[PDB]
Amino acid sequence: ASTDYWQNWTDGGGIVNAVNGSGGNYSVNWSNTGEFVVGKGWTTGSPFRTINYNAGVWAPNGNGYLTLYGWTRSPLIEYYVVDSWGTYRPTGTYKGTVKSDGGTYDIYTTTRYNAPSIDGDRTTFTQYWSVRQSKRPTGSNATITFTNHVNAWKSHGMNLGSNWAYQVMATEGYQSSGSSNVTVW
Ligand SMILES: *[C@H]1OC[C@@H](O[C@@H]2OC[C@@H](O)[C@H](O)[C@H]2O)[C@H](O)[C@H]1F
Repeated sequence: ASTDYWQNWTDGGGIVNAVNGSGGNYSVNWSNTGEFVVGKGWTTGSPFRTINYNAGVWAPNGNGYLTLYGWTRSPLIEYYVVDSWGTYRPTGTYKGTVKSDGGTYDIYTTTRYNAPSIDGDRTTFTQYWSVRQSKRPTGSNATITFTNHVNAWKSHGMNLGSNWAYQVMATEGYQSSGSSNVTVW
């Protein structure tokens, strides 16, 4: 599928050189950053979407995530399906696990306080995560069958909102440097 949304958000810290590439392709080259999230995908997310990507470069130097990323409203929820990471593997309150696309992912909830969101600069909101139990190899085509994650989240009382906001395949970083290159479809 063609992507129609370009995500390029930095909290202003350090350098985030994000290149909006041909089609579904993008790169990020980052240096000593605050928090940032860059990626490609769709203006309207869906729990029924299938997301494919190929990460031709995955070279974080420190804390970075290669991750499906998006939001809902009613309620406001920032969510992740993390397939690979740098030095830090993101964890939180353990809920259970889900098998999807040849991987097994731990399921977590965390909360952010006084943090940027789609609806304000100082917001408190829940985060939902599926984090793969081992890093997914990169450089071959990969698929995130997101309905498998949504259903698993539901089966643990993690209910997404009714009003879907954007949904991308992202590189997110904090307090780190590195390079990524990702094609999404
Ligand atoms: C999850 O990722 C980073 C940040 O989300 C951003 O909030 C500001 C909004 O304009 C952007 O669209 C988001 O990427 C959020 O604080 C963090 F929890």
